[PDB]
Amino acid sequence: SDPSSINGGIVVAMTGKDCVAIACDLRLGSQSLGVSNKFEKIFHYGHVFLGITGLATDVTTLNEMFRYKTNLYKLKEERAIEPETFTQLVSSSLYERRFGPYFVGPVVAGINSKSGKPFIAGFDLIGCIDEAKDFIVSGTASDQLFGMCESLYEPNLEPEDLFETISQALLNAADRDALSGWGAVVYIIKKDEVVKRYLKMRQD
Amino acid sequence: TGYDLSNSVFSPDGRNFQVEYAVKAVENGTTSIGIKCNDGVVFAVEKLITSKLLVPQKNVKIQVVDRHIGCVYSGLIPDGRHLVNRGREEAASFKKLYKTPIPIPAFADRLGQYVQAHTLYNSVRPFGVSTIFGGVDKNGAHLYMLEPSGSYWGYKGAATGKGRQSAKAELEKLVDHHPEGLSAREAVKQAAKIIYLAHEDNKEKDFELEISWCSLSETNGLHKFVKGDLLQEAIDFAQKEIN
Amino acid sequence: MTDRYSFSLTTFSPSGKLGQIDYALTAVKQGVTSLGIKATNGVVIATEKKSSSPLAMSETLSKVSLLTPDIGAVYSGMGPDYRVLVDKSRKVAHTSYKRIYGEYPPTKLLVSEVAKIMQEATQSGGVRPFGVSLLIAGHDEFNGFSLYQVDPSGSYFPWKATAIGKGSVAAKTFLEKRWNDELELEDAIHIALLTLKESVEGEFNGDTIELAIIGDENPDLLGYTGIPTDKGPRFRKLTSQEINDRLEAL
Amino acid sequence: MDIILGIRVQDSVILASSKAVTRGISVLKDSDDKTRQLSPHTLMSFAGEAGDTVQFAEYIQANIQLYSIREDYELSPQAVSSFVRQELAKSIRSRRPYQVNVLIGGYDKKKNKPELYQIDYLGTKVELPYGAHGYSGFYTFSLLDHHYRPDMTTEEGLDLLKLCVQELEKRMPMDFKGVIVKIVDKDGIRQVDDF
Amino acid sequence: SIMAVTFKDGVILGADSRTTTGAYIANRVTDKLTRVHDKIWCCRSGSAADTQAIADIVQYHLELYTSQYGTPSTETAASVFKELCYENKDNLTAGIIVAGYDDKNKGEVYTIPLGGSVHKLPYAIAVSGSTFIYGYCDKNFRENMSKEETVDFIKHSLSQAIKWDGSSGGVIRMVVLTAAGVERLIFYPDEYEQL
Amino acid sequence: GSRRYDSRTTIFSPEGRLYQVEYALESISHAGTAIGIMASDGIVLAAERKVTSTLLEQDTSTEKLYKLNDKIAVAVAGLTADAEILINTARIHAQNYLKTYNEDIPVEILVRRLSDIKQGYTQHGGLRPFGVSFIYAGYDDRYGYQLYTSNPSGNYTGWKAISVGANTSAAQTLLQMDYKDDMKVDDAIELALKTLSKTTDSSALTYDRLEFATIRKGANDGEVYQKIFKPQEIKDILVKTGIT
Amino acid sequence: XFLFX
Amino acid sequence: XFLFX
Amino acid sequence: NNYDGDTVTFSPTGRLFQVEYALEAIKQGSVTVGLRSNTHAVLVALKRNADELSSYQKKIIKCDEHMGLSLAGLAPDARVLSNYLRQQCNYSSLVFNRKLAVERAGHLLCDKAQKNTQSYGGRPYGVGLLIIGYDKSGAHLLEFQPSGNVTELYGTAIGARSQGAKTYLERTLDTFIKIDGNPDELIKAGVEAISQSLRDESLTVDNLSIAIVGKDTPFTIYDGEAVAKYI
Amino acid sequence: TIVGVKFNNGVVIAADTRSTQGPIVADKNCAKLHRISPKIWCAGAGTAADTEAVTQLIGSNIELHSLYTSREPRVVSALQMLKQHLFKYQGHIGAYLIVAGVDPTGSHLFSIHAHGSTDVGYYLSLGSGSLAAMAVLESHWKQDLTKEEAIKLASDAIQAGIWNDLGSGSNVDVCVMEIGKDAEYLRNYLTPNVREEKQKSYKFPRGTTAVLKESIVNICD
Amino acid sequence: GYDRHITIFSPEGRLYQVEYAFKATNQTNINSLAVRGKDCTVVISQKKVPDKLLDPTTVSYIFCISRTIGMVVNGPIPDARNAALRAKAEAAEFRYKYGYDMPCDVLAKRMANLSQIYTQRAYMRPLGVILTFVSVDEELGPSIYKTDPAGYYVGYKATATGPKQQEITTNLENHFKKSKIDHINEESWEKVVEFAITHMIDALGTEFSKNDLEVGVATKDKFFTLSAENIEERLVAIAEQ
Ligand SMILES: [Cl-]
Ligand SMILES: [Cl-]
Ligand SMILES: [Cl-]
Ligand SMILES: [Mg+2]
Ligand SMILES: [Mg+2]
Repeated sequence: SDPSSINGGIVVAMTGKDCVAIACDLRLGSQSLGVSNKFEKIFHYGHVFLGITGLATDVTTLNEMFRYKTNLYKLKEERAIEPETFTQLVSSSLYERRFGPYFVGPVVAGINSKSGKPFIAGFDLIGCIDEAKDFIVSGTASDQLFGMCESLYEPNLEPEDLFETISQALLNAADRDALSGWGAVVYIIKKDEVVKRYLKMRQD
Repeated sequence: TGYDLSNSVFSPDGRNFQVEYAVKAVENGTTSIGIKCNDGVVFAVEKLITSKLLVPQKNVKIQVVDRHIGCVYSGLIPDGRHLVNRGREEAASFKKLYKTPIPIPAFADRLGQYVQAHTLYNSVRPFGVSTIFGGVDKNGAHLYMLEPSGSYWGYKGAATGKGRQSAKAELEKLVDHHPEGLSAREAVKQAAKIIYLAHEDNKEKDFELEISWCSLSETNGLHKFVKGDLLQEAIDFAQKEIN
Repeated sequence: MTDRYSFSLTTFSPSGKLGQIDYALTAVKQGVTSLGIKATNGVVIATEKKSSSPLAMSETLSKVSLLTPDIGAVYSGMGPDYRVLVDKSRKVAHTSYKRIYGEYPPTKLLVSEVAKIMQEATQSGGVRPFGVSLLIAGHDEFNGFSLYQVDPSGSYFPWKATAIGKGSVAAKTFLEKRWNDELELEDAIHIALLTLKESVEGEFNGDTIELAIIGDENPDLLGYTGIPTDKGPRFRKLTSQEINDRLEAL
Repeated sequence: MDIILGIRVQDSVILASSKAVTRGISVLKDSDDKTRQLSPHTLMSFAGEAGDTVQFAEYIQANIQLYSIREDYELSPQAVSSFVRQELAKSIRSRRPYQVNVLIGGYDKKKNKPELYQIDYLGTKVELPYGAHGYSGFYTFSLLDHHYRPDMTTEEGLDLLKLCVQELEKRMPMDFKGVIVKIVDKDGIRQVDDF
Repeated sequence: SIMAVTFKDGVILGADSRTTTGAYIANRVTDKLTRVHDKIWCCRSGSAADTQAIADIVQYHLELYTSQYGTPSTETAASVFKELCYENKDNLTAGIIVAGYDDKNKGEVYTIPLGGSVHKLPYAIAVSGSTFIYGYCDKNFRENMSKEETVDFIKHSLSQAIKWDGSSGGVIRMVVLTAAGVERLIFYPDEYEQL
Repeated sequence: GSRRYDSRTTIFSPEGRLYQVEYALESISHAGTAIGIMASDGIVLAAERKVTSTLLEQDTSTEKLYKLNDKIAVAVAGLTADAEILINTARIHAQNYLKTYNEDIPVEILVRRLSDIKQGYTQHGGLRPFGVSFIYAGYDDRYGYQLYTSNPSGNYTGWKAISVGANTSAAQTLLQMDYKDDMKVDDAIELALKTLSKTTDSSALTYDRLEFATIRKGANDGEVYQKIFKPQEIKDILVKTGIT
Repeated sequence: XFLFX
Repeated sequence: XFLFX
Repeated sequence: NNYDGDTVTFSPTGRLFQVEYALEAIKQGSVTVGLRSNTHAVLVALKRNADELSSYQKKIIKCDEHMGLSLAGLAPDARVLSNYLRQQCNYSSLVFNRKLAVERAGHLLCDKAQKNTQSYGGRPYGVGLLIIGYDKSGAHLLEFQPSGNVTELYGTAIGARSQGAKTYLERTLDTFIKIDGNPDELIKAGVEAISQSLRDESLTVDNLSIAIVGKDTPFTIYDGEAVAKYI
Repeated sequence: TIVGVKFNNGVVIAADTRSTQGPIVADKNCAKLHRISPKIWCAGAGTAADTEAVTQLIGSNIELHSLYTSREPRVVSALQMLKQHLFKYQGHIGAYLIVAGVDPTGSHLFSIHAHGSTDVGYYLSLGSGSLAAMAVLESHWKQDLTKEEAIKLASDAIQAGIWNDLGSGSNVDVCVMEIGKDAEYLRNYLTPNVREEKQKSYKFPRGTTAVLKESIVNICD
Repeated sequence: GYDRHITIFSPEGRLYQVEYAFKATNQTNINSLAVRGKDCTVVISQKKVPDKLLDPTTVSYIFCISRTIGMVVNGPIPDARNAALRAKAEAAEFRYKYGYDMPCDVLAKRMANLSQIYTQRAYMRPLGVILTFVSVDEELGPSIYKTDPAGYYVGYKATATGPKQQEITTNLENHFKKSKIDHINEESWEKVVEFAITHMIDALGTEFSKNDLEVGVATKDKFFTLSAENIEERLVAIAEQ
């Protein structure tokens, strides 16, 4: 009866040279029982990418909510929302439910379309912002991911190299967590192109 | 025009005609007076005996607020009762929070603000009463008179109703002839006389006199009605003065 | 007791006119002249300070108001109606934007919110329309410099340059002749002072004229250092002295 | 309210739902139909807390039937599942939440594709080739992981379900008094009369 | 440890300066003597948060009272304190001593203990987290005492409390309320310890 | 009391008309003309700006044509301020539907709800109705390309080609004359402009006095693009059709 | 915890 | 979890 | 004229016309008499019928064991005010184990009527009431008017041609006031009083309505064959 | 670890830069110094979301108050507004703040606890490192400190927290608010915990990770 | 013409109910004057007690809003007291919420915003009063801010209100043209009161006894009204010069 560790799953985000990467596992479970191996935890609103771990009903609900809010943003502002602004919106929306919170660990990734600056951010369930140059981690194997990232990561990696680093960070973390795995997706995000790769990993 | 059809509407003069119309109802009412004395206040009122069938002494018009404030009014009697009911709520809520019984100036503004509120909206009618009230507090004796506009001042003597101009004239003489002050027992006798003199402007029906008083010495700072020997002594004094 | 007026005081006449909006615009017409000019590198808004009495201190009454660090507003019409609209405008910039996105709203969207408040006074129960027209000058990263007019109806239009109030018809003609798309900010201030001299009858100096600009960021007005991204407010109110300096070379 | 299974084959969706209703140490009924037709090409099976199940099912049925009349149009299975999920997602932070788990089997007439949706009481929605709720999954998921082929026919799908029901009858402690099986295809909803 | 004593010229309020979280002294120079009106002051014991919130509201009520009805009595101040303490007794843990000077009534002391009751006393002492002592050296206190005698009486009493207790400590603060005005006194440990 | 100052905005005339609705329609008839034309392969929205000034910023202006979602736009005729209240409501209703069903709102459902809000203001509340007529141009996977209009009464109807605002009588006769069912978007563009050019109260129809938008399937393979025309793009299409 | 003579 | 000097 | 649209508007002479029109409803109402001694208080009412096929409108309502009233004017308004009195009598019993004083009953009716003469939207009550009771200070008779004016009296009458019965009671005052410990004789004086307000029609068995309360007499209403004695 | 130190012509506040989830360091360089107003700054300890949210809300209301009154905001206004808000929520909003600033009245230093109690001091410390910080403040604080002395004392008090408290670490942030001057915010004033060079580079040979599928994501309209 | 009965626009863009509220201002036939010293702000008002039965101590149009702010009203006493009670409530609430004494100009703005609402909302009538707020502000120093039924407010070097306002205004205007400064260059408040009274006498052309005047004085950290004896001492000083 701990909302954050019923369904399980992980998200990790990393910055490189003129690029960002965000990755997630594909597992949705009911405690010990694996239910779905196609549960993607990464969504995008224009060029801003949002990963969400935690209670799956809240992951789905918050995706539907931020699509709603970013759609209205674009209609009124007449432009796509930027990562920095979207981060503040996630923070606002979570702290609005301060005493009845969404049981989620969201991660923002994207490149500012004006400045071209790579941006990543993480949040707790009540919307405290963790802004980081290097990497952000979330989910049931966050400890495992912190270990992998802190040793594997180096600054200013090229897209092709950054892909290998974040992939190895996720795969080896997920393999040491019972409630994570069952497939993985990696988004490599450059200024004006985004590649999405599905990783081959052990299905146990 | 039509500026007089709705309450809270300013005329081009800058007047609220509906409030001035309420005053006409007050001028139509029976005479009521207040006399401030050395250590307290005296209230008196004219009760018109419409019929033999009225029970003497058992249609009391003067009302008490808390234990230390007397209230008398001329005009629409029910409007006076409504205002006193509000006065009792205000006096209760003051005593509840601040412990001390409500000072008279404090109480005066509570009625003042409430009456004034009934001149701010067209959804309400102004009060059809002038209210003479007062009593004894920590700072001594206070007498006030409050009008349909919400206007009130402190008074040495106050009068309102059909015989106000007669009563005012007789009150002005007392102020001039007693600059060092009037005693409580004297003010009761004078109150009786002034009501009898003011009854000349309402002499078709005969009347019944009613007096009350608050005095630091005579009533121990509380509001009491003048009854029995002291009432009959005041009536006799008034009967002797008209003849 | 209670507000029994839950019905519209502004209704359509048989001709299709909304009387109270038309009458509100008449009140704006009686109002003192105010204008706005948009340059390539800034925006200027200006108005006369019609002083009720010479004993009055015209500094205390501010006809040109900061709404956000990068947005300013001036008016023609009923001053009190303007003062409460500025209060509501500053609050709505926070409640409906800054407390959500962590940044100040762009000019067009704050204008949109002010317009909404003025439209509600046109349809809601037991209220008359606002008897003011606003000129709102502002800057934002993605739209750059912009100038908007807002009317009692709640309608708003973007302007290269315009004027509202007493001598607006004549003032607008003067601006049409002088305005081009290559104007620098100093040139627009010069034209604003020329335009306003026509509509002002009495004394014309830095004490009877109120003028503000949306221009470059002002680090000196920020009040703190240490955050490179925070470069300070683009809204600056010109001083009595700064205006008099530009009236000599006129 | 124990066993609800679902298999999506090539051209149809098959729902199997246990017939027993038990309260205490007594089986009150052995013929209970734990399913409501939401629209002509969309069926919902349900299991959970007594009363809540039927109350929730009938409420959803009424709302979809209302949409059908208003728009003279059949809502897609994806749309019906999204509506149902949102109702459960409201429920979980209510004063008293609906403790109901549902499978939604539908045929999308626009895509000409069968669709099976699994939604738990929290509003956790997932699209699957086959699914289950409760302890049934613990036996049936591994079995279906082995014998399920995506291009299977309705007859193959029914034989695969028989294997699931036979495994449940052998290893499950409680007697669920068999299953009512319903097929959802392009021609609508029909019940397999003998299983 | 807080106390208020009525003497010939007025009334003296005294207290310690120690605020505790568990065994940690959060503030060793706390000002426990609080102004609610020019010559109406209170001693605060119990929750620091609760006593501050109450004192701030009482100050607002007396400021508003003064605007409308002029200077309020010490009894009036005590009544406002009691009303807040009594009506919110369930959610509050505040023990307050109210001391005030009137030219009519001279020095008055009212105690509002944890109950939310009001008691008018010649002097009041609360120690060990709002525990009011009856008796407390009744032979040591006389009526119409001198200012120096009162200061000496409170200084000794608080010194003994600080000596036995660990909740109380730091400097001894006193406020003297008289017709003359308001005087603030401070006694450092080296003076009061050798008593 | 307050009864004296109540206009009673929601009552019937002896003839059984709604005074405030009739007077609101009179208001709208003085507003700049808006034309919608529905073709087999898209929809055209054309609108005339109300007597433009030379110093009005044309390029960063929105008076007539508003976006509701990616698949639905409206042309406004009446009080702009009133329209914006209703437009924000419609934009929210669309996102509420998308949130609930994970499908773009069908055009008619959005139109019906916006029309039902207008209706409410004529039957209860004692407020003035919205002085606005809309032309809804939209696409959904059920009925394809659709044109609707709503007016202050809350009544809405479907159209192949329609005008609202000023000179609708004249505009509707010209559209009824030249419109045919197998028409292309490029043909519908030419019809819209030619119609405004003849009905306009201005001396000559110019780019600066026009707002223009198309809903096409011009994007790659089974997807709808909303093109809100820029000033320079209106200038070009106005020369190409040979009006200037 | 909270602060509290 | 929450972030907490 | 212009100042009678509602109860929130004074006339230029300071009159409330809506209240005066409410007072007019009472004059149209059927006559009812009230009188009392020191021991007993009596209500006599002339009930009115629609026609010979109809029943006679009941005029007298019991409020408690020691208090009740007779009505003249809008009967539904009498029902509202009598229901309010029942609740105030009942509140006094339940909370204070105390029979409500007839004087306090008057004060409560006055204050309820007043609120309906100062607020927009509402209307004044269109009924007059005669309240009789026996409390701790003996027998009582009250006259209520929807202006809010309540008056304590030895005797009175309200309704059409009430002036006749009111004149008789004014003459008889000294006689009927001393009818102590004799119910029948006090009723006889009430019946002879209401007889002074009759024109053409006389008192019949199903026409007359009498009520009495006193020292050792609960508030009881006599109708039909029970009032045959007093014809 | 957050501290406030009063000096001759102003007040200085300092803080560490460590954010934690249980025993894990979530952020090695987070900013605990908040601008309520240009010359009123806040140091926050406790629930990270609560301190940020409560600082931004009061900061917003103070900005609106400043515009309405046409005056530079006062620290007592920020203090009063914060304590009343925190009291209302009975400690459920876990924000422990050190509020310092310069205004027309002068220079002020306050602390607020989550339950809504406030204190006044010349030197204050809050958070898990408060006892380590207070030990230094009690040892080295004197009356009539200079600005240079006050910065050194504040940074030394934070250092005590960084080294001796497991809850505190990384760098030191200082904000100096002097009367008649712009508040100067010294982000990463000290950086005494720089990660040493890694022994090895864990850069992988390209193609090391097994890939099932590739696709181009469309982020354009 | 119901556009003259409630606060809606007339065809010529006017609010008649606001204009008529201004005329109610002079119903009392009382003239007020406010001036600033170096350290103080002085406000003087005519005191007329026509009835002999009145207690003259209770007849006042000067109110102590806060302990630093004073407010003189030109208009009927019911509306005056309505404004006074509200200003007292607003000043107290401000101190509680924001932890410092409400400034004179901020209270003025707040009361002006309340006045503005009455001109826009139909169910509320405007108050027929002009409120003159005086204090020695801790930021701005000696301050005069005046509110009217239109919701207008502004600061003043000096000001006058009432029937013969224009005569007092031009008298003060002419003095400040001569002195070439924004205040009365005088150390003691006693001499600033003597100036205020002297210039009112010269403007109105009437002499004053101790009971014909009412005086309010704002110093740093208190506003107080003078007694009849305090005024009498002040009138003697003027006469002996
Ligand atoms: Cl404390
Ligand atoms: Cl006062
Ligand atoms: Cl305000
Ligand atoms: Mg694993
Ligand atoms: Mg009004």
